[PDB]
Amino acid sequence: SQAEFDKAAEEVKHLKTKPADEEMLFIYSHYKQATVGDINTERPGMLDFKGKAKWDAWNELKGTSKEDAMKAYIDKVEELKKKYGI
Repeated sequence: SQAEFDKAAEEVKHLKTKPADEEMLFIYSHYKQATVGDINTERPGMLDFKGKAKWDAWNELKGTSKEDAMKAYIDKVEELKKKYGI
C-alpha cells in the first residue's frame, strides 16, 4: 500500500521536541510533494516570519518524483527520530 513514509510523517509531526525550521522544512516540503504534490497552497501573507521557509522549501520541489520525496522524507526523518522522536 504505502512504505514507512506516512509513518515518518505521523511521527515527525508529533515529536517530543519541535524540529528546527530546516528539519521541519525538509520533512514538510518532501512530504507535501510526495503526498499532495506541487505546492498548491501558496506563499505566506501575515506573520510570514516562521512560515515562508516551509512554503519555499516545499515549493523548491514542485515537481519532484513523489516516490523520491517519500524515500528522502523517511531516509532523512531518521535524524528527527534520533533527535526528537515520539
